[PDB]
Amino acid sequence: SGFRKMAFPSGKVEGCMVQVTCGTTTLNGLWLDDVVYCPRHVICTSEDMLNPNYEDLLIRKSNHNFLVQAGNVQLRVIGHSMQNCVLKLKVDTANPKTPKYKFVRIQPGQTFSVLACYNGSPSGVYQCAMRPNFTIKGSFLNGSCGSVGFNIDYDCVSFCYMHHMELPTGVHAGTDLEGNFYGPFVDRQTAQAAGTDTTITVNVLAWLYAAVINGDRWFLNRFTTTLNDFNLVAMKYNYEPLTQDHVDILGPLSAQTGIAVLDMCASLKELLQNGMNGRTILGSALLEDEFTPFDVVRQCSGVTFQ
Amino acid sequence: SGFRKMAFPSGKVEGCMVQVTCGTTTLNGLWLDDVVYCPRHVICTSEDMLNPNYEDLLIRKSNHNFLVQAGNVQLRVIGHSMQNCVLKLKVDTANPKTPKYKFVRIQPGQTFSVLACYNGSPSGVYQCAMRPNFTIKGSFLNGSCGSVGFNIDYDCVSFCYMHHMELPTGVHAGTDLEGNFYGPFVDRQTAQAAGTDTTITVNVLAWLYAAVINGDRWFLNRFTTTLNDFNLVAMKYNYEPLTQDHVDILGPLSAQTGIAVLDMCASLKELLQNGMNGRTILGSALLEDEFTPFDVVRQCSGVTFQ
Repeated sequence: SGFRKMAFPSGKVEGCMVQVTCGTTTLNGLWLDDVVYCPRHVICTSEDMLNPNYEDLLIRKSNHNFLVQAGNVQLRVIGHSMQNCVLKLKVDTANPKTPKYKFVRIQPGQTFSVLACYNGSPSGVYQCAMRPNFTIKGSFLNGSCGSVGFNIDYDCVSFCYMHHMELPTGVHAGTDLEGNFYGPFVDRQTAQAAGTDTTITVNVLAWLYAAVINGDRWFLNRFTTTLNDFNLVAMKYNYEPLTQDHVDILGPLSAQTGIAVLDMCASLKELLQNGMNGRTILGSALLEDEFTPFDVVRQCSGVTFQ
Repeated sequence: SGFRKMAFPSGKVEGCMVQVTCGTTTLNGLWLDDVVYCPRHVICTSEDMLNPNYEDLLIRKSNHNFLVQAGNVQLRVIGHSMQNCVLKLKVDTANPKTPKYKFVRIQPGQTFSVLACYNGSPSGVYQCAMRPNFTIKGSFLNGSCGSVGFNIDYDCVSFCYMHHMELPTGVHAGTDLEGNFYGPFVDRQTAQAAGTDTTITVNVLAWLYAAVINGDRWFLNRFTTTLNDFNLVAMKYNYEPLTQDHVDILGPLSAQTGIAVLDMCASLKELLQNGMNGRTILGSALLEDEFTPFDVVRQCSGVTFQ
């Protein structure tokens, strides 16, 4: 029993992190077989970041201007290429720790693990969600750019995120591994607005089912409701609307607990309109939205990986 | 900026996890150089667990009754020994992934990372604290016994915990790596009471400093107080008393923020006697006690490891 915000084991990712230096700035890169991926603003100083012309800056640099280091071993850059916001540095050695991997673009509301790194060396791992406004609420200090987010299918590592920027509001923004930003952001030190953030309703419902599985049942109410009527209430409290696709996804949890999805929505509706009144659920005084329905099934059934 | 409950990178531990089978029961073991460590109740069936005589049971077993497997490779047991609640299985091969390691016994209120495993295979990693009543509030399913807790000094892995039992109340109990239980517990399926749990006051104070560092300052109050007067209030709300040793430990955080330790205690005292009144701190509606002062300095300064 019990429920924790669990991250994926990081071993397959640790062996791929390198340090990349181009001038004064140093950040992290990802070393898969014979290519190193890192944010393109590694070629910028602090002055350039205010208004950078990346094509013009890249032309000023050469292969020998990039120093790639893994622990105490140096890598020689044999070629360089810019793919939209990522730099691809081709080196002479294939990484002998390269895992079975995949590049994927995730959707908002999905979760993943972040390996926070400094100077190419890992500091810690934590689990987070992609917000509906395409930001992440992370923990990044100076020099952590290039840290990656990932999921693990049993033997395959799916890389989904590379960290680039801290916005002036203190939230974080980045790209997929093809270098396309999540959200409307650009890699420039200018004021940038993120949209209104909303709570991920299908994730809250999955977490309520996890609460039931673990014995927290006081919130199971006396009512039911319709999907159209639930969404009306949810729109008032900045919750995202529920679709039939979300109901289908919650099917397995409904069958395990004996509680229909629309019945659980009735309990949630009452939670929103009246609060939790000084009581808790799974140790929390707030409603939690960074577990997906798949996260709950994984943790409650103990799936393992390579 | 930002603050997350961060676990240590797990790579050095993943390479040490094995599966141990003795009859029907299968659980996890820890493979360091030529020894495998696992809970001794691996030799028990469900019937034996109600009233086991471990010495008598162990004599019935032989070296060939233990099957040790790492992935798809089998290990041959060359000898067996019981050290108090752990079994030490000597095998014929030294683990070539053995890291620099140490065995340590931690004190209540200290934190560590848990690598949750099933059938010798890792499922996830999370950070937790040892409660003052020597339990842990974890996430363990059937077959997770033998999972270990650890900290990482830069190049050294300090193993501090092995999971053994889920108590009938749903909290978890285990031993250090010499097989001595934390707390008053025994490895028998009988009702066992854990003491009153208390909140770890020095950890709450460290987390308030982290809140200030990240810009949450609304709780900084108008008062000060004395250590004797603070402890009187803290004893009423089931907080552990503060000592001068705890004040000395908080020194660096006080110097970074300009806020004396006793002044922060005055803010905490007011938080306890009046609540947080529907507001949050670092995203939480409850006071958090699973970050140590060292955890806060590590995360706010970005120390890295091997």
